[PDB]
Formats: sequence, structure tokens, C-alpha cells
Amino acid sequence: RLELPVIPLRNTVILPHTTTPVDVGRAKSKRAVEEAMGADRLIFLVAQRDPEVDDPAPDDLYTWGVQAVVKQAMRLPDGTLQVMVEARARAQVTDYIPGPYLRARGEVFSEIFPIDEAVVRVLVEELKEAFEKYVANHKSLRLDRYQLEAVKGTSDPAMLADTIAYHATWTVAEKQEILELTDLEARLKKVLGLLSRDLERFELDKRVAQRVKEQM
Amino acid sequence: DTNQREYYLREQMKAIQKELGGEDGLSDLEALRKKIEEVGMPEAVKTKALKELDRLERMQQGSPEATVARTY
Amino acid sequence: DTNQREYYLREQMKAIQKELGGEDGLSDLEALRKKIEEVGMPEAVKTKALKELDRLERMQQGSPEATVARTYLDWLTEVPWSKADPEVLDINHTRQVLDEDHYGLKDVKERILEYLAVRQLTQGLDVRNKAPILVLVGPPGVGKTSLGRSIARSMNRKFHRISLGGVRDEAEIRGHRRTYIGAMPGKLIHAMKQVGVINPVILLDEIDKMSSDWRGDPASAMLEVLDPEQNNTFTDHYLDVPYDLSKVFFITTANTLQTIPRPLLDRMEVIEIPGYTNMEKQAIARQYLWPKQVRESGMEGRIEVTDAAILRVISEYTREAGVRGLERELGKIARKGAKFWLEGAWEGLRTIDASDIPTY
Amino acid sequence: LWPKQVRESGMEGRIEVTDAAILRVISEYTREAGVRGLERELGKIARKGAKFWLEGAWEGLRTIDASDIPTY
Amino acid sequence: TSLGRSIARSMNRKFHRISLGGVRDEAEIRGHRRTYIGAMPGKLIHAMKQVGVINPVILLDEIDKMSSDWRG
Amino acid sequence: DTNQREYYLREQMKAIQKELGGEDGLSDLEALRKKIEEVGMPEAVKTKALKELDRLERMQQGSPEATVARTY
Amino acid sequence: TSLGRSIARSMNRKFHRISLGGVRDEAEIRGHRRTYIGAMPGKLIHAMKQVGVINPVILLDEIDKMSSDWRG
Ligand SMILES: Nc1ncnc2c1ncn2[C@@H]1O[C@H](COP(=O)(O)OP(=O)(O)O)[C@@H](O)[C@H]1O
Repeated sequence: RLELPVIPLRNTVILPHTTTPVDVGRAKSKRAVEEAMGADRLIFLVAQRDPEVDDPAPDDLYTWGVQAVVKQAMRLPDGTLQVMVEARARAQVTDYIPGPYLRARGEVFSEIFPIDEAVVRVLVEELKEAFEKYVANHKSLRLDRYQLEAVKGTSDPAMLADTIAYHATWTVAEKQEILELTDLEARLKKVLGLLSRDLERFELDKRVAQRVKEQM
Repeated sequence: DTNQREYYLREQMKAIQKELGGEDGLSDLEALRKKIEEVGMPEAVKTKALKELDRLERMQQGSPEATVARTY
Repeated sequence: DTNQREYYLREQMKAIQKELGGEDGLSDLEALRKKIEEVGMPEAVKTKALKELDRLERMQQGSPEATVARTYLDWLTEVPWSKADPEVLDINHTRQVLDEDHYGLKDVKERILEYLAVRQLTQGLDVRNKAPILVLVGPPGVGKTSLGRSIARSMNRKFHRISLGGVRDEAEIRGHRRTYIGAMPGKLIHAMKQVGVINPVILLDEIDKMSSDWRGDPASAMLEVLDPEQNNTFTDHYLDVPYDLSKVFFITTANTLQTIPRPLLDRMEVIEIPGYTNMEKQAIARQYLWPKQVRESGMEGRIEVTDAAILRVISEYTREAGVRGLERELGKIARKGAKFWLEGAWEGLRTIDASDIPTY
Repeated sequence: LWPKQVRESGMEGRIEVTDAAILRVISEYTREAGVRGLERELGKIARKGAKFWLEGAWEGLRTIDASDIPTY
Repeated sequence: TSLGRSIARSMNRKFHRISLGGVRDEAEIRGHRRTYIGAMPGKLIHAMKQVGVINPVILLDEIDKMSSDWRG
Repeated sequence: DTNQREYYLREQMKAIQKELGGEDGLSDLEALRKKIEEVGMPEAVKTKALKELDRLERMQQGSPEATVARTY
Repeated sequence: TSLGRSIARSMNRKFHRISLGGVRDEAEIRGHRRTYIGAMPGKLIHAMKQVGVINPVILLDEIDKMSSDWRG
């Protein structure tokens, strides 16, 4: 929501509808965690950039803030407050109000359900099959099975799309491009294209590995 | 372990082979062999070309005679 | 998909070649690959660079397949592609340029005026001449190269020079098949790499002072690299996919019309440039030769030479038709003035005159 | 021969040669047994006509009689 | 040469020519046995190479402008 | 079995020829590393020398890489 | 040579001479292709290596006793 505390995300943006733990190590983010504890377990998560600055900055954040309902908040004395957050959907960030701790106001979720939902469900099924093939073949590339088990039995197509997008490994710019796409089918098509690219790379890896063992 | 890794990475480098980029080439002197096959030539030409293709593939580096053979 | 898989191949090789056995290549094949498939040059470069991908990934020391690979890549991606400086197309501009830079015979100017008048009327929905190439015949001293420089300035093009009196085999003007380091593309690709745009004015020096000492007469290669309807789709042995020499200007020079090759005598318009007269040489000295010596040797406001001394030097110290001997005489005058100034100048502006020229 | 010259030198429909001038060129400007000399003379005529037309086009269609040949 | 071009056009095969005049040795027609970099065959092989068809119409230029003193 | 044992033993021979200290297999190798650095060369020369430096870490009876690398 | 040495003294530089009598190969003048051990660089390169200065005075003696032949 608006003027909600902001916790910079660690090393990548946490996509919505995914069961992920988020590390909180810096005290500047700890203060925002404490203030978010006063906002009824609701955090307007705005992520910072690639390799991070030790302190949150009013210019290194992203333009999409995801609103998350915290399942549980467990505390550790090692120095990191690992929070278990299950998000809802993305939302745009108007501007940046400096801190620390940082603040940022947003709006309602940008995920929308357009017309022609038959194509939506067809693309959801196609992407689910493509990701099942992608994960199943990627055992030599170390793709977990709990990630494949966490995408079955979903109601919202956005839930399935974001959950699969998180479980597939690529850079952060493509994740930002996916989160920018508010269309329910554009995100699915982008995930399908990225999975196709990664699967072509996987096929190249298999072919070159076969060549290596043949040479052996 | 260093020697094993070096052999493994040499094998991986040979595997790259360039794939779609390597479709013409195939480790070099292969496209040339196929083009020998592709061009309909007198059988004596075919035999001489195969003989000097066998004379090729002999570490062009440090041997410019392989270069003149490729020119032929 | 092809481009991204080749990008992955680039990433793996640039991660691996750090420990590669051959370091003569410098493991820069991937660093230099930023102009293979991140290229701002046309499809020919892309196709060869795809073929150049095969030539990579080997060792060094004696006839490398990788040093030649990166050398060919650099040659392909450093010769300008589709980049032309904005040329001004005027003949009146040349009318002023051939007056602001030379005393001139006023006879050789008009021949270049004719040729440029042709060059404005480039028709056929393209630019193609099928016409001669400004062969200039005369002594060395006479301002052939300066005429070329003035023409290039008039049309705003980068002038060049590549001697052809030092070529004896069809390999310093041609190439060699790219398979090993130690082979160099011809002098014309050298000149094309020297410039950064696709339309440079190029000069050719002492074509008539070229012979076939070794096996192979460079005349045929000259005719092939120059004929402005077959060279628009031309490469020598070193390069593979054609590079056009149609937009590229070609002015030429020689000393006699007898040893110019007979096949090259096609599309030649002889522009005869004779010597000069003593008054003309005196004006040349007092305008562009003696001032040249003055600010070359460091004589800003130091010494001035009376016209009598200039004409005496011309009539005494040089008889060659060119303005090279007079230039050298005035340069040695500048040297002796540099001394006779370095032991103290009697005034801010010393005076040179015909009385003591043999002293200088 | 002449039409090719004019079509190359960018002067079609903007210069003409009263073929008496062609006779003059043949009888005065070339003594060789072929046409290469004639084609060089007509090339010079084309280029000089282009130059003269480039100092200001005085007409929509030019003409060259036999008299003014030692001016073009 | 223009007659040869007309003949080739009538036969509808790509014309070509090679300035065989000024060739002072047998080596420029037969080449030499390849034993170094820069091993080059004769003029006729060049002509057939740049004409990518096996049935061209080659014009032996200036066939009466040769000399024979050395190298065959 | 014998070849594996021989490779093992020769490799401890390589691993004990490091002059005991293990700073370098040969003194000449570590001398060139600092001599390149201790001389102020342009970015075109120093940067390349830092990459042909990797041809070192070889010894006479092993790879002949250092045989000409040290001379260069 | 003694005038050269005196100029070097006056200029406060390092005199050095490399003889050029009877030289025909670029390998004699400058470096030859990097064939491993053997085929050492040429005369002037060795002269530049001898002096420890980057601005020396080099006396190219009997420079008119050279020769131009094959191999560079
Ligand atoms: N009208 C002119 N005639 C002759 N020389 C001139 C004229 N105007 C200037 N020069 C000078 O004369 C010199 C001729 O030398 P150069 O160009 O080296 O001759 P080349 O290059 O043809 O051997 C030029 O440096 C030029 O500056």
C-alpha cells in the first residue's frame, strides 16, 4: 500500500505468489521491518538493484513494489532477520521518499484479468507443460523438484505464472520485464520464450556433453 | 586434478564445434571434403583430392606445407 | 535462438580461454567477438564472422589458426562499412580551392574541372563512372600530391597515399588466403583501414615505375582493383566477401607514359603537368614554399628574403623542373638562418638579401 | 557510340551534335583505323559539354554545329 | 572484343577475356608445381575460375604479343 | 598399472623439482614475471606481455612452451 | 665512428653501431616469424636490445653495402 515500509530484496526480486524466505541483515532494513510490524503484517516490498549497496538508497530501488501478506516472521540472533513472506501481486512505485529507513507509496495490484480467458487457460496449460519438461530434463543442471511440486493446483493464473517464473533461473532484468507486463498473457508468453531459450541452451549442453563422453 | 580438468575442458572446447555456427566447417577441411563430394569431377580428380585431403589435417601450425596443400 | 546460443558459446569461451594453452592469440578472440555478432557492419561481416568462429579455438607458435582468425576479424571489422563523410559536390568550390592553394598553370585545373563536372552528374539511379581516373604525368617535384590534397579538400574527403613503385609481386597489392599469420592484405586495403569512411580519395604513385621482377605482373591486379564496374564487387585473396571500390575516388600519378602497363592504359585521361617558369617558381616560393620553410624551421618574424634573392636562388641553386630542389635550397637557407639567429639576433626581424646568399 | 557517351556523362536530352560535327571529329580529331580514338574525342566532348552546362544551363536543349568544335 | 561480346550474347553464355599479351614465359600459362605459399596456376585457370561455368567463351587477348626467352 | 605408477612417480619428481620452497619450478620463470612488471611498457605492450606471461610455468623436459617463451 | 661517438658525448646519449654490410634478409634486419628456439631476431633489434636507453644514437655503418633479395 501507500507509505508502507520498504525492505530491499536480496540479490533478486521476489516474485508474488511464491513461498520464499527473505533475508534482512542491515539495521536500516531492520527499522523498516519494525515499522512494518505496525502495519498489520503488510509490507510494500520494493527491491534494490544488482550487487547491492550496504545501505538502502533513495535511488537504487525498483519501480515495482509487491504487496505481501506475511505468513510468519521468525527472528534469529545470528544477525539476519529471515522473514517468510507470501506475496500477492505487483504494484507500481510512484516515486522515492528518502530515509533511512526508506519509504515508498504505491497503488492497487497491477495484475489484471483481460478478455478471452480461453486463450489464457490454453497458454497456462502450455506453459505448465513446458516448465514440467524444463524442470524434468534439468536434473544435471540442478533444478529442484519442490519447485515443480509448488506449481500444481493453482487457482489464479497469475499465481502459476509468477511461481513458475521464480522457479526458473535467469537474470534479474528479464524478471523486471516480466513484472512490468501487466497483461495476463504477455507474461505467460515471455515466460514461454525464456523457457524455450533455456531449454535450447540445455539441449546444446547435452549435445556437447555427449561429444565430450564420445571423445573420452 | 589439474591435468584431468585440463583434458575435460579441452574436450568441452572440441565439443563446442560451433554447432549451427559450425554447420559449415566441422573442425575445418570438412566443408572442403563435402564440396569435393558436391562438385561432380573426374574420378582421378576425386582420388587426388582425397589423397591430399589425407595429406591435410596435419597441424597446419608450424607447417606451411599444409597451407600450400589447402591452396591446392 | 541462434544468436543467444552463440552468445552462450562466447561466454563459455571467454571464461575458459583464460587458461588456454595458446596465449599468443591473447584469449581476446571473445573480446574481439564484440564486433562479430554485436556488429554494426553489414551481413557480409556477419557471415564471415560465423565462418571466423570456426577459425578460432586453437593454439599458436608458427602458423596459428587463431592469430590469423583474430587478425582477419580485425581487418574485416576495422575497414569502414557503410560510413561516408558528407561530401560537398561543387566545381566552383574547386574553382576557389585551386586558387587558394596553388599559383597554378591554369591548364591542369580545367581538366580536373571537367572530371568533377562529370562527377556531379552521377546518374543511372546510382554512382558509377566507367570513365578514366585522372592519370597525372609529370616530374616528381611538381605538385601532384598537393593537387590531390586540394581536390580532396574541395570535396571534403580524406586524402591518402600508397606508393606503387615499390610493388613487384601480386601480393603487396593483393592478399593471401587467411590461414596463417605472416600474410598481409594489399596496400589498398591498408589505405582503406587508414581511413575511417567508405569514400576516401586515394592517390597512386609512380605506377610507371613498377615492374614484374617476381613471378606475376602487378599490372593485372592494378587493373582489377581499379576498373570501376568490376571492382564494386571485389576482394583480393586476403578478404573473402566483396568490398566495393566504386564510391572510392582514385587519382593516379606517374612520370612517363611508356612504362605504364598496356592493360592499364584503358580508361586513362592523360593530364599532362609540365614544369614551371622562373617567374612562376618565384611566385610559388614567395607564396607557398619560402613561407613553408619560414614557419617550419621556426622563423616567425625572424628573417625575410627579398624577391631578388629568391630569383637568384632559383636561377642558381636548382635547375630541376619540379619545386623540390628549390624547396631543399630554401630549407638549407632556413637552417643557416637558424644558426645565424642562434648566436644572437641583431634585431627582432633579420633581413636576408641577394648580397650575402652565398654566405647562407 | 555518341549516345553511349551522352548517356554516361549525364547529358541525355541536353546536348546534341550535328553529325557534320561527327564528320569533323573523324576527319580532324582521330586518324586511327578504329573507333577508340573517336570514342575518346566524343568522351572529351561530353565532359566539356557537361562543364559548360555546369556554368549555368542556358538552354533546355543544346546544339553543337561544326564551327564551335575547337571550343567544346 | 565487342564482336566477341556479341557472339557470346548470341550464344547466351557469359563472355570473358584475358590479356595474354605481354606474357614472357610458359610459367604464366602452366603455373608451377606448388611448393610454397603464393603458388599460382596459369592465366587460363584464373579465367576459368572467375567464370563460374564450365562452358564460357574466353577471348585470348593479344595472342600475338608474347615473348619466349626463359622459363619455358 | 606400470604407466600409471610411472606418471605418479614422475609427477612427484615434478612436485619436488619446485626447488623445495615451491615458489616456482624454475627461477627463470619467476624472473620474467617481475621483469615484465618492473619495466614500464605501454598499454599495448604491457597488457599483452601479461597474457603471454601465462605461457610460463613450464620446464625444459616438460612442455617446450617456455623454451621460446623465455627467449621472447 | 669517432665523430659519431663525439656527437653522442656532446648530446649525452649512448653511442651504438650495427653493421649493415652484406644483408639481404629482413630476418637479418628485423625479427623472423616466431619459430621456437632458433631463428633469432635480426640486427637492429639486437642493437636496440643492447643499449639500456630508449633514445640512443645509432650509427648505421656502410649502409650502402646492402642487398635486396627474397625472404623479406
Ligand atoms: N602551384 C604549385 N606548383 C608547384 N608546387 C606547389 C604549388 N603550390 C604549392 N606548391 C608546393 O610545392 C610542393 C611540391 O612538393 P610535393 O607535393 O612533395 O611533390 P610530390 O608530392 O608531387 O613529389 C608542395 O609541398 C606544395 O606545398
